[PDB]
Amino acid sequence: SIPLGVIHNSTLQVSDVDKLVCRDKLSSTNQLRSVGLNLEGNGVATDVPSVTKRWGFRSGVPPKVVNYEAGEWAENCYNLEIKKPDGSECLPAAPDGIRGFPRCRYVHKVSGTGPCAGDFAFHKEGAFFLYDRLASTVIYRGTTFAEGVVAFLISTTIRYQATGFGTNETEYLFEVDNLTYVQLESRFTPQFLLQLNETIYASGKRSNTTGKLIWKVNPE
Amino acid sequence: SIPLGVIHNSTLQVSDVDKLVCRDKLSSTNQLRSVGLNLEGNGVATDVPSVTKRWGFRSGVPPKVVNYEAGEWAENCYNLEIKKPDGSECLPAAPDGIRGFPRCRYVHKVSGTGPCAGDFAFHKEGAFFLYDRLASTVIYRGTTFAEGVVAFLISTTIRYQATGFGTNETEYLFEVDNLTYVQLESRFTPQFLLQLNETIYASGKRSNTTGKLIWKVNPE
Amino acid sequence: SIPLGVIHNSTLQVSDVDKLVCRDKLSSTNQLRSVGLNLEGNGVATDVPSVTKRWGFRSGVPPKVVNYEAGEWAENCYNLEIKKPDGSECLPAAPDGIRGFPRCRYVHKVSGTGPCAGDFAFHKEGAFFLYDRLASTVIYRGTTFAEGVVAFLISTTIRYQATGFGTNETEYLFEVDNLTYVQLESRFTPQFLLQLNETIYASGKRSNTTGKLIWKVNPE
Amino acid sequence: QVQLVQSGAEVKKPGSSVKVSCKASGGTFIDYTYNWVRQAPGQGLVWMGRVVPGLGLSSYAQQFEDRVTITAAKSTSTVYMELRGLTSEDTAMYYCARDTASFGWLPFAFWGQGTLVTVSS
Amino acid sequence: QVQLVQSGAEVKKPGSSVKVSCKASGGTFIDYTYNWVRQAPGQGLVWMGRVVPGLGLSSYAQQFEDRVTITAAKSTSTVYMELRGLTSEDTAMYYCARDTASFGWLPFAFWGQGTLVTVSS
Amino acid sequence: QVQLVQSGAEVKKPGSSVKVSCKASGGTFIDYTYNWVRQAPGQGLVWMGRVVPGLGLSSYAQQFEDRVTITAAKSTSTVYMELRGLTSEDTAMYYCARDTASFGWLPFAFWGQGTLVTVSS
Amino acid sequence: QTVMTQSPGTLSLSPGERATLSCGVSQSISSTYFAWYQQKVGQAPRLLIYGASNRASGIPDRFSGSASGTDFTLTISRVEPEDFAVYYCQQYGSSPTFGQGTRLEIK
Amino acid sequence: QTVMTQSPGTLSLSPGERATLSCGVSQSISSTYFAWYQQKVGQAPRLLIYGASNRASGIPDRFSGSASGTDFTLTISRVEPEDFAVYYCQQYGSSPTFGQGTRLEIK
Amino acid sequence: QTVMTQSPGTLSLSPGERATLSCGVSQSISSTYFAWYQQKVGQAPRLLIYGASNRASGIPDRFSGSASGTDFTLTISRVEPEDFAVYYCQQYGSSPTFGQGTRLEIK
Amino acid sequence: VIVNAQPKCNPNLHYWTTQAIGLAWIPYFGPAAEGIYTEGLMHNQDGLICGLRQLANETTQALQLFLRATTELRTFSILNRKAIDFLLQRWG
Amino acid sequence: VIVNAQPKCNPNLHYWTTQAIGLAWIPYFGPAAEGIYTEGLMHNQDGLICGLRQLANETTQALQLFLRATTELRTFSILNRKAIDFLLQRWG
Amino acid sequence: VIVNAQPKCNPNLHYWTTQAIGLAWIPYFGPAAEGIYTEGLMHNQDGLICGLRQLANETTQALQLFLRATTELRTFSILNRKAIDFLLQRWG
Ligand SMILES: *[C@@H]1O[C@H](CO)[C@@H](O[C@@H]2O[C@H](CO)[C@@H](O[C@@H]3O[C@H](CO[C@H]4O[C@H](CO)[C@@H](O)[C@H](O)[C@@H]4O)[C@@H](O)[C@H](O)[C@@H]3O)[C@H](O)[C@H]2NC(C)=O)[C@H](O)[C@H]1NC(C)=O
Ligand SMILES: *[C@@H]1O[C@H](CO)[C@@H](O[C@@H]2O[C@H](CO)[C@@H](O[C@@H]3O[C@H](CO[C@H]4O[C@H](CO)[C@@H](O)[C@H](O)[C@@H]4O)[C@@H](O)[C@H](O)[C@@H]3O)[C@H](O)[C@H]2NC(C)=O)[C@H](O)[C@H]1NC(C)=O
Ligand SMILES: *[C@@H]1O[C@H](CO)[C@@H](O[C@@H]2O[C@H](CO)[C@@H](O[C@@H]3O[C@H](CO[C@H]4O[C@H](CO)[C@@H](O)[C@H](O)[C@@H]4O)[C@@H](O)[C@H](O)[C@@H]3O)[C@H](O)[C@H]2NC(C)=O)[C@H](O)[C@H]1NC(C)=O
Ligand SMILES: *[C@@H]1O[C@H](CO)[C@@H](O[C@@H]2O[C@H](CO)[C@@H](O[C@@H]3O[C@H](CO)[C@@H](O)[C@H](O)[C@@H]3O)[C@H](O)[C@H]2NC(C)=O)[C@H](O)[C@H]1NC(C)=O
Ligand SMILES: *[C@@H]1O[C@H](CO)[C@@H](O[C@@H]2O[C@H](CO)[C@@H](O[C@@H]3O[C@H](CO)[C@@H](O)[C@H](O)[C@@H]3O)[C@H](O)[C@H]2NC(C)=O)[C@H](O)[C@H]1NC(C)=O
Ligand SMILES: *[C@@H]1O[C@H](CO)[C@@H](O[C@@H]2O[C@H](CO)[C@@H](O[C@@H]3O[C@H](CO)[C@@H](O)[C@H](O)[C@@H]3O)[C@H](O)[C@H]2NC(C)=O)[C@H](O)[C@H]1NC(C)=O
Ligand SMILES: *[C@@H]1O[C@H](CO)[C@@H](O)[C@H](O)[C@H]1NC(C)=O
Ligand SMILES: *[C@@H]1O[C@H](CO)[C@@H](O)[C@H](O)[C@H]1NC(C)=O
Ligand SMILES: *[C@@H]1O[C@H](CO)[C@@H](O)[C@H](O)[C@H]1NC(C)=O
Ligand SMILES: *[C@@H]1O[C@H](CO)[C@@H](O)[C@H](O)[C@H]1NC(C)=O
Ligand SMILES: *[C@@H]1O[C@H](CO)[C@@H](O)[C@H](O)[C@H]1NC(C)=O
Ligand SMILES: *[C@@H]1O[C@H](CO)[C@@H](O)[C@H](O)[C@H]1NC(C)=O
Repeated sequence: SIPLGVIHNSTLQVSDVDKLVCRDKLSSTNQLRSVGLNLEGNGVATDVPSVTKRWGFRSGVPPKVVNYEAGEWAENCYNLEIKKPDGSECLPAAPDGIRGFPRCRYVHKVSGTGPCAGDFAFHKEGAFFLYDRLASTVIYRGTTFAEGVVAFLISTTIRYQATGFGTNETEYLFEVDNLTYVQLESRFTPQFLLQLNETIYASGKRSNTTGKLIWKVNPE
Repeated sequence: SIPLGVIHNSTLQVSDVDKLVCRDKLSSTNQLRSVGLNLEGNGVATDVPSVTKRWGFRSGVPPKVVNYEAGEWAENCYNLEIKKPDGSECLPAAPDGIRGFPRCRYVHKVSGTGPCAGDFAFHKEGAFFLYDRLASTVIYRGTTFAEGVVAFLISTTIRYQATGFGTNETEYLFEVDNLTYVQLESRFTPQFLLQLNETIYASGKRSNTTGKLIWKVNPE
Repeated sequence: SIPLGVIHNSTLQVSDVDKLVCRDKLSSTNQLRSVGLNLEGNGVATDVPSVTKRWGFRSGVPPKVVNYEAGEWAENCYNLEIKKPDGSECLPAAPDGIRGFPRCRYVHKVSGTGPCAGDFAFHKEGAFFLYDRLASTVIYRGTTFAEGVVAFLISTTIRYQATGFGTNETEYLFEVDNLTYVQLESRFTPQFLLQLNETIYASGKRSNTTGKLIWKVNPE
Repeated sequence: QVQLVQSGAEVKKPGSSVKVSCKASGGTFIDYTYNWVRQAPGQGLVWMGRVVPGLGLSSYAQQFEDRVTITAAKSTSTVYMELRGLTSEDTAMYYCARDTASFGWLPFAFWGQGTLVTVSS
Repeated sequence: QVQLVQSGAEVKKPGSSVKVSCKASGGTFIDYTYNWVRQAPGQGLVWMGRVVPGLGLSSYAQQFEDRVTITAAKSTSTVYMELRGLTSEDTAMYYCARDTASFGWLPFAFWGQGTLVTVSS
Repeated sequence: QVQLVQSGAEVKKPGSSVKVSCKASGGTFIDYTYNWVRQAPGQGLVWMGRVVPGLGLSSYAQQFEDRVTITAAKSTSTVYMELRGLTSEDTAMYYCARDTASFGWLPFAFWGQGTLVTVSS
Repeated sequence: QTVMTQSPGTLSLSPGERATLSCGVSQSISSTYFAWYQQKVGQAPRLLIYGASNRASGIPDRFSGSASGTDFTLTISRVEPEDFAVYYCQQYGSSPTFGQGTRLEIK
Repeated sequence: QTVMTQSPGTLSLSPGERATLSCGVSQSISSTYFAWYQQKVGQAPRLLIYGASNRASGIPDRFSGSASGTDFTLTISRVEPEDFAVYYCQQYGSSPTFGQGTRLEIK
Repeated sequence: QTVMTQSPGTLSLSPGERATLSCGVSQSISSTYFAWYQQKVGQAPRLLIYGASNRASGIPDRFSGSASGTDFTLTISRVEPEDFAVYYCQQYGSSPTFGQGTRLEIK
Repeated sequence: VIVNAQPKCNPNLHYWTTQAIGLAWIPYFGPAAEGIYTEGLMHNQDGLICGLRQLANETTQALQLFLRATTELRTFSILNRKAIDFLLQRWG
Repeated sequence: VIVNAQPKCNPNLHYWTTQAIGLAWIPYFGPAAEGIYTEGLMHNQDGLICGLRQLANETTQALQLFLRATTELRTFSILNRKAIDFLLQRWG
Repeated sequence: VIVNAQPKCNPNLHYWTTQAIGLAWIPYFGPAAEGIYTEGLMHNQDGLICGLRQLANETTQALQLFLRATTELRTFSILNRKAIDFLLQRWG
């Protein structure tokens, strides 16, 4: 009972599931394509807590995998390298055939730890995690993904750290060096943060010993 | 060359493989369904030795898996947790995607040991072991199944123990307690046996130490 | 955009991908068959260095698997049991479902070691390694294969040894006994070599202690 | 005190079988375990097996497996046992003893007289 | 020698907060780390936190986390700190010290006078 | 006793090669292994390699690999060897010896006279 | 399985003397699953003690005992002529077992 | 984290006498991330030595020191009346730390 | 690979005296894959013993020997003037090897 | 038509299959799969149940001979092939 | 027709898919798969991009309810089923 | 038509495929799969064998370019797609 998209004589129209349309000429299977779209194009925030809060763990329900031939280039993508509080891997390893999406600009890894009760991390609004051209309903460990939907129609690594990943009370850091971190805030975009990381690193005004120095961005 | 079922103007008829039938109107793929049926509805006995004797191990021949969308509720189902005489697992673990059938009333586990020469346990009459909606030609370890067939058309756990499972000379027991067992006989149905287990357990007239006391049911 | 073969009123013709042919009557899916052909029928040499030089290791590119229903009997087939120079397995184990081709006459195993940089051994001319009826683009460890192509249309074990397997500078031996080997040369066919092995073995003029004696075939 | 009444002595030939019984009276048949035991002079007492008519079940001593079958006639309140494959080594007094199952205890509070089984040739 | 100028002593009640500041003059505000430190008589000196207007970042001593907020007014070349949740144990001289970040070194070369923060009831 | 007949002494210059041979007579050529061996005075005997015309195979001592090639002319019942890349250290008597392969044994029962190979400059 | 050895396997006392008997068992038996009996010659044995401590009906106060673990003990404060019987140790919580029996004889 | 203990925590010398002070640290500090200070009473401390060896501006030659590993040492060739100050050990390469301070008193 | 050392590497006896020679080998050689030779000066060596025990054709009874494992022994009951030869140990079951040879000289 | 000819036949169905509707579409939100099963009873109206049992029993042989001849472990394409042949049979 | 009715819409595509041509057909020779991707830009000609975004958002629910009801982990047959129904719908 | 144009061609087939019939339908009973293969010989009647060899050689390139562009490891749907296009080509 899945609807398809079809092009009208003018603009785009909803193709029916039940009605036979006389103008809907289908001469080949090459006219039916699976296209992936990124939800960032619908205004979904790409901040770290904004995306992680949209994901969560649940038990019982099995994963599903779907196939694309084409899709949108993503500006912002994520991975996860999250372990349970005692190090016991929150996500299952991506199975054979699951690879990250073709291309993006800013890819985040959000490594870290947190409570992860459940069998899988599912998207809360039901968006798909887009891997390669094989999107799925769950997040797989170590493999990057885009956040998106399936239409059915006729760079750089940031590697933020995470604490308390699978719960509501969390912390996230941008790593400049092994001893140097910056606290994240949603008002600061990847461009800001990366310009900031180059300034800190290049100026050298950061920890240079063995101890951690963690910076907060001034309120202004 | 697999025949399908089709409904006649009155009753059910065999659909041909080769003949084109003018009344066989097929407007959608939603008219073709895979339905699983249980052989208990054909009079197949559900007693433990009656079902285990219908299964057996053979080498060389590979397993096959088929798909259902729907099926019959089973009154009597089985699992197997059988190890070779030295503990070396008779059945392969069920592979990913294999789960037990949706619903049943009396589910038996028949745990135990016995000789199991061969690669897989196959049904002797060629019935399928129905798992989830994905039936197969072999029994998989740790996962329950129904005994049945594929039509192609237009609760409680008993956990009996087993000895000599894969051969003709066997023994089976109904466990009441760790020290208390009842010898099985085909004249005693699950209702009898469970009423018996409640009576024994509730009356307390069973072993209460560390030693085994195994009961036989009186000949009358 | 894959062309199919179709039979003309007389001989065989190329079936088009785009043109509708009025005489191309297709009453059933049973008229479309996948047939495997062996390249030995096109004159490809079956000598050991001749075949191994046509295979090689590369990284990055993933494997693919295709399906046959039928095919040609192969006179000459190969396996590989090649380990990296330090014993670290050059080829991945064949995955479930991959088995050797149905039938052949002379099956070689080419066991041994050599450098194998890359993820998979691919055929250099793009031929498929034909396994069971499931051919693939890569060689899988421990499973025999034929060398061939896919048409889309309407015995004895030799076990040669190898050194330097994955490079241009190699050596190969025919094993007669644990201490007895013969150096291979392309002018000597399986019939020659096997007649030679029976003569050596039967005459007894070979090493009979613990030391290796390796024979070269006289230049005439 | 609920009674158990048994038959007198009988002589059997090797390879045969003997059926023995205890009539229960003065109390419930269904509520108690009726246990068969054996005692040859100088050997001490061993358990052979039992029937609990209330459960409809019976159980046995391992050394008496198959050779000893224990049943009951609820209708006559009588405990029965058959010992088969008799040999001269089986000569002993055979007793029923009723337990205290109705009291929540499993030891023997009520005892019979003992039937002598003699096997000879 | 770039100067740091501070306000005089102030008395606070427990549970309140004090805002203190250092006016930087005679040199760059942006180029240096302005570090807040605390010294009560007899206790020695500890670091509380810092601001580096050039990075726009600040950092803190763990024991002063949350209670101490450090900022800066680039427009007035003034270093600011607020200490809150004040208790009598917080009485101390509070200082800014400017590091030698512009020289490639992180120790303190320039120091203020010290503002006394007194907390009492 | 089957005979082996060899050519006389020859002097070679360093870097060249010498071809030597043994004519077999008084017995079968095909049935025996014809082995080439080397003995310089005071050094003892070593094996260089062999040909077994019946198998059509040859084999070599490792230290003589490549430099020594052993063949045979079935048609003239003659054993041949070529030693190349000659140096002064190669001076020795070169012999064929026939084994007892036809008897089921592999040691040498028949021996030649020895051809002296001299290498000098 | 609850193997019991009675010790002494025989006692020899003049009537009126004090006597004790104990049984060792290969495994612990809860005292509640153990009982003592007195067997007169030619008679079925009489239950003496329940749960290794409670006198059975009609049993004189001269009889007493206790148990824990693998240690089961019976005593008679004065052995009367009528008490020179074979005493037995019984396990009854599961398939039952008995010790070999101990005869108390007259000296 | 770079915990420092100054020893002696106090010195007592007549003016004109030779004195030394050292600090131990729980972890190595590169000498380049360590400095010495002189604190006069009622005053902010004055930096004396950079990188545990280089005299700070305006610092007399009577002051010297060196360091490696976990061993940091300060010395004054002659302690003048003006030098009877509290000396401090500072770590500054990361979140900074200080030792408790050592007072050099007049004897 | 079947490395042999002959010992003594030289013997010195008056003609008519008794002599023995043995060879050690780095690995066991079945006796059936081992032989002894007698080399006269300027001559190709003559096979003496087959399988480390059987006299070769034309070999006098004064020559004898035996072997097992890694221990190969040759003896002459009386060494005649004609026997003051270089004796050799040969392995022939695979790629063949020889010992260095032992000269029996006249004393 | 199909006639059932075996010793006995069960004339009643207790039937199950699956459906999904509502917010369940979001897998973290919805129930585990064992809960998406629907159910009900059916009777042997005009011999249909017994006829179905017999068809499934006769069809089992064809199914396994078919499977013996394939390479796929999971052959879930039988009815898709049938749909193709249904049209191809008349429209080829 | 389909009308987009959400807080915001991105009117531009940066699109990717794959093609293969030439000697690349031989996998040892050709590039790794990340290099067989083609790309380019497209605009919201006559409202087509925003309409597509809305369709994909509405279709997501149908897709997951559909998937909840299947057994396959990898269901890559949706459009093949649609092609069959397209013809069957008129040619049954 | 297709013309073979390579250095040599083998004009004979020794052909294999599979069939299943009889009690073999029950997998414990029947033979291992290597035994369900049928076989026989065929000749180059009117050039058919050499033409087939050439087609398979020309088609190999299209096949791998096709596979490079997919996501499935096991693509066993090529002829099903062809059957769909066969009808769709004329009945769309
Ligand atoms: C398809 O398009 C739809 C719009 O036409 C999308 O629906 C909207 O989705 C946004 C989120 O992207 C919702 O806005 C926020 O949702 C969060 C989520 O809160 C959840 O947790 C709290 C816990 O207390 C619980 O109370 C909530 O019920 C949720 O379970 C809220 O916290 C925010 O306050 C805010 O509501 C829109 O409300 C929602 N609109 C509608 C009409 O449903 C839909 O998500 C798109 N599809 C996909 C796959 O993304
Ligand atoms: C489809 O319907 C058919 C009936 O129309 C079913 O066929 C019948 O199946 C029953 C069993 O369910 C057979 O009855 C018994 O079979 C056992 C099996 O014995 C096997 O082992 C012995 C070993 O000594 C061997 O000799 C036998 O040949 C068997 O290999 C027998 O022991 C019993 O005596 C009795 O025969 C019916 O005989 C059989 N009827 C027919 C006409 O074939 C069929 O099983 C149904 N399909 C499925 C998947 O269950
Ligand atoms: C389909 O039919 C085609 C003919 O119509 C086949 O093409 C021919 O394939 C043969 C090999 O089977 C080529 O002959 C030799 O190829 C080797 C390969 O050398 C490679 O490595 C060297 C390294 O130095 C490199 O320089 C080369 O370019 C190769 O990458 C050469 O070494 C030999 O000298 C000789 O050329 C034919 O040349 C080729 N003919 C044509 C017209 O392409 C095709 O292989 C068949 N398909 C399959 C799957 O086998
Ligand atoms: C955060 O800032 C750091 C500091 O600049 C960025 O990392 C640096 O990236 C450059 C490349 O732009 C690296 O230089 C290259 O190094 C390789 C070493 O194999 C050399 O072959 C190249 O020729 C070139 O010199 C530099 O090493 C690297 N430094 C560090 C510490 O990582 C970092 O990428 C920024 N983070 C983000 C998310 O942008
Ligand atoms: C054989 O008889 C036994 C004895 O009654 C049956 O097992 C018993 O089943 C009841 C439920 O009907 C269990 O009670 C429940 O226990 C849970 C513990 O978490 C508690 O939360 C519930 O509120 C309730 O009290 C009882 O524990 C269980 N006893 C034992 C020993 O298993 C058994 O199911 C019967 N066998 C068959 C095949 O029917
Ligand atoms: C190279 O030559 C050897 C030597 O003949 C070939 O191997 C031999 O093959 C025969 C069968 O033709 C084996 O005999 C059989 O042995 C089994 C043992 O279970 C017995 O049950 C049979 O009745 C029969 O006697 C023989 O043992 C085997 N010998 C060896 C050393 O392998 C070998 O196949 C030839 N190589 C090639 C590639 O042809
Ligand atoms: C997390 O949820 C709990 C209630 O379970 C609430 O008390 C707490 O404040 C929440 N924390 C955050 C960061 O939202
Ligand atoms: C941490 O140090 C390791 C070397 O031990 C280095 O490879 C790694 O890149 C460093 N991490 C960061 C964020 O600089
Ligand atoms: C099992 O089969 C054997 C023959 O192989 C037979 O002797 C034995 O009695 C059979 N046992 C049972 C329980 O059927
Ligand atoms: C056996 O004992 C374990 C506890 O050790 C208990 O969990 C289990 O349910 C018992 N089994 C039976 C049949 O009562
Ligand atoms: C292998 O290739 C190298 C060049 O990389 C060349 O020098 C060498 O001779 C080649 N060896 C063989 C056996 O072709
Ligand atoms: C090598 O020896 C083993 C026994 O140790 C034997 O099984 C094997 O077949 C032998 N190999 C050859 C080539 O004869």
